[PDB]
Amino acid sequence: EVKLVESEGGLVQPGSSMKFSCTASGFTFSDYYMAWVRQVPGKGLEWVANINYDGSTPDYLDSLKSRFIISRDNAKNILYLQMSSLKSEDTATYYCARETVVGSFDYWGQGTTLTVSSAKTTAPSVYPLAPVGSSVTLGCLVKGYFPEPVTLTWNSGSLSSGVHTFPAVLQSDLYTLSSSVTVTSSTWPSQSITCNVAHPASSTKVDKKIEPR
Amino acid sequence: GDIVMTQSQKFMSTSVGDRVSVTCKASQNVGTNVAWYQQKPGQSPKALIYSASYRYSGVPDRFTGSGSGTDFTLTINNVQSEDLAYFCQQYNSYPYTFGGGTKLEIKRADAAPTVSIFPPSSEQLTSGGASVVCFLNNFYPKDINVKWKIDGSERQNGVLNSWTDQDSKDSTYSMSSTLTLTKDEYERHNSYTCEATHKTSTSPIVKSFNRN
Amino acid sequence: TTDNIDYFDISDESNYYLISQLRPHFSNIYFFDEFKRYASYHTEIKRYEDIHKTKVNSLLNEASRAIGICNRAKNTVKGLINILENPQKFKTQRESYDVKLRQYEEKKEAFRGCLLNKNRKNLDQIKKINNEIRDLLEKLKCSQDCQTNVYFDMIKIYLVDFKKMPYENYDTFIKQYKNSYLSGVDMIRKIEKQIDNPVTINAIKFTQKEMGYIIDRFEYHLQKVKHSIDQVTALSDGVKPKQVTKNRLKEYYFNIGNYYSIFKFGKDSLNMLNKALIHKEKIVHNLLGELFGHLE
Repeated sequence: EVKLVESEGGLVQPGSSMKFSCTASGFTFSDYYMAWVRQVPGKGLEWVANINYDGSTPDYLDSLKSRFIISRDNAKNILYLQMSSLKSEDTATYYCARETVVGSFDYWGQGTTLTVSSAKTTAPSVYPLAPVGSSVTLGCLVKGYFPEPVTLTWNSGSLSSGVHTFPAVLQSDLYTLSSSVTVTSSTWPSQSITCNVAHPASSTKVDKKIEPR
Repeated sequence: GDIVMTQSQKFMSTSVGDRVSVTCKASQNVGTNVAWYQQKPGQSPKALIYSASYRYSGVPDRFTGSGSGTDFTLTINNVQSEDLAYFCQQYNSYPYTFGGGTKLEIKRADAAPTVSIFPPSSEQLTSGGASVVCFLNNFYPKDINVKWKIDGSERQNGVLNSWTDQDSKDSTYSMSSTLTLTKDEYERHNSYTCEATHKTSTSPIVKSFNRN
Repeated sequence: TTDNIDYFDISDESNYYLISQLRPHFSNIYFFDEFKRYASYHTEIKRYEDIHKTKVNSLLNEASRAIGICNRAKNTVKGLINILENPQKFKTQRESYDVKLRQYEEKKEAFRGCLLNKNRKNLDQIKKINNEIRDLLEKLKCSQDCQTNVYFDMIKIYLVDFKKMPYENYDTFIKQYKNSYLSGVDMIRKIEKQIDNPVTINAIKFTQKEMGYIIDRFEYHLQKVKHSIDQVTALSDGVKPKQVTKNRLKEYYFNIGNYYSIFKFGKDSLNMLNKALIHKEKIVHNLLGELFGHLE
């Protein structure tokens, strides 16, 4: 019904800059305050800034009034958040949110990850996990990527139920993750099962299929 | 500059049939200017209630809001496995501020883990690169111990583990344990063993692999 | 020759609202101006400044522009009025006066329909802002200890503003206008005995029938202007609680804002209808002087 879609996120070195955008559809953009909210993964929410109807008066969190600029384009229905002189503390997932007359957030985008780091973007290595009962368990090991996150999917969403995707563990500036899937022994390997991984930071996608060993 | 919303309880124990109240404390009087959000695993937050009490359209009536002044409460009737986190927000004055969030910790019958061990891939061996993965899946209660054995001898060196949050469907827990070696190091041993110890059994669940 | 036909109004299908050709076309816009003054005394609803600067004016421009869309429809009716009111220019084409009358009401109701329909989304915005206003009043921290100083303060200002407009002059004028107008209606009916030819008396009866529409328009606004005066004074002479509930203070602000906005609206229309009734009185009498010359 109401859609807030934020631009692609990215990884940035301290001191550099990144501008996010957010395209709005399904409502009159010019009828609402719009805002940005950021959340460090696994942590609470933090309001960053907001903008009024015509964009005449933006307001910010005091700590960020210096480095953060919020802007709107009512003709194109897009909200912008320009950041400068970024630091590691600024690493978060940033949400595009439509603000209520009172100060509520009625609708949220899906968020866009910004990672601030001196570390280098590394594509993940995807290895299959196959064994040597009625149900069978297969796995994927996504190893050696940076930054986070990676999207992991089995058979393009066909396999939704038996999935477990464990949180990544960081060692030496690279992440390692693991995904489980439990499927009926009748279906595997009679029917193939492939493991879809996506690392938006490097714009790479991997689809390794698990074949019996 | 500052208004603080406090959700003193980070985790709250409950059961599926239950009805539970989650509290949020405001540092000053904010009148009714409080809103409540949910955040399920891997999701953007979604609004539920504004004006401490008013439910957005399409929000289930098993969510109720109360409170005025400084003590606000969200009530979640008929708890579900899918439920997790809840954030309060004040919009009385700038800057807007959220509570720390509260997650529901559901209680269920104890479940025994399913243990599966996987040898290193041939792709990783070429890297290389040797990682053995053990999956301890869908167990309850939460805590579990995994023990790695190479050729019958215990090995604590070089093991990284990962735990899932509470599953939104069966309310169980899962855990991944990865044993990483150099390819040469890996190929001087024949048997690699994973051992799960859980309150559900006196004897450990043992899964083994032999390079044949 | 009628040169301006700004006395045509249209009501919605359920009759809650009233569209007018003159700015701001809705009394709802004057309520939004009043509420601007109320927000001044409440810091927690300070965002109404941006609501009023941006959304209310953008509604006013869209109101004026959606009114301008009916411009071609307006002069189409205006072209028919001048044919029917002037016997000499009715003679410049032969169509049955009855047929030309049917065309007039077609084009009229078509024109009035244009006013309503091209303003469907503007009434939607009046409704949105109204709901937007009440949600903002929720941010007042009082719950049952809401102060009525603003409420009774603004009432005092209104009562002074209601003194400025001459109600009695407007009222005295329409009583004489209607009383004489009906006398001309009875006279024409009684006197068509001696008139052999009807086209100039048909022009008289047309102007008199349009004189009836504007009279009723005048009485409607006069009746609603008096209603506003009487009921705000009724609030100023009644019990004056100093504290009240948050929801009843919303009603309070909406009440006086409504009464004052309607008053401002009636003031805008009565001045125009007053002109329109005088102007039609010159056209009628010219045709009466025309009629009597032909009596010989």
